[PDB]
Amino acid sequence: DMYIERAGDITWEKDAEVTGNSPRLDVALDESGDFSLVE
Amino acid sequence: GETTDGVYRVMTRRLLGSTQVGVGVMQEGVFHTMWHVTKGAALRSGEGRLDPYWGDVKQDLVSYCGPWKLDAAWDGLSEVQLLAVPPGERAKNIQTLPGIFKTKDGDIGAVALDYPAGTSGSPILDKCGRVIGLYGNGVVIKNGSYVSAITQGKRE
Ligand SMILES: CCn1cnc2ccccc21
Repeated sequence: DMYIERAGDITWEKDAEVTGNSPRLDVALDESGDFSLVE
Repeated sequence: GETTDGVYRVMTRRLLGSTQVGVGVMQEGVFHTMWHVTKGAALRSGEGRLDPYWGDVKQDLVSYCGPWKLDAAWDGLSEVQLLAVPPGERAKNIQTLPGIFKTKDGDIGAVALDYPAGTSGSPILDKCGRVIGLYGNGVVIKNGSYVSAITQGKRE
């Protein structure tokens, strides 16, 4: 029996931590909603 | 139950203790999450019940109480923020420049940030605070790192 609990407002935060790269990938999406890499 | 707009944890008591299986967005009276978080089950909000209204396994999305309301899109140039809500931890904003998933049916923005599976459904936002998609359906690349699509639904 699933339930929800509020965790916060949805707002852009100034000076948030900035990280993560920006890869460009060839992918395929199957009928089950699963992504896979195409090589 | 609580109908206030915002980001919410999705919890279950079926496993050991109380476990966070994902996250969602309440906007305009509709609760939005990824299909793999709830599998389309009904949800509780205090003494109230939220019933599924629309869903699609291939998009990996589901809306409750009404149709999908989120229609903002990544502009393809700007940095965005993942409003990550990890299990047992406070909501935290993480800024990043999305990468791209290239598919036979078009290109999708993607965020290369790795959080626990229970963070699925966390919103990705633009500089106006609009939700441009949900985090948590993606792939594991060459160096073993996780990259999520920026998954967005269609507002009818
Ligand atoms: C490799 C699986 N994985 C890692 N981090 C995640 C976050 C959301 C959904 C799945 C995730």
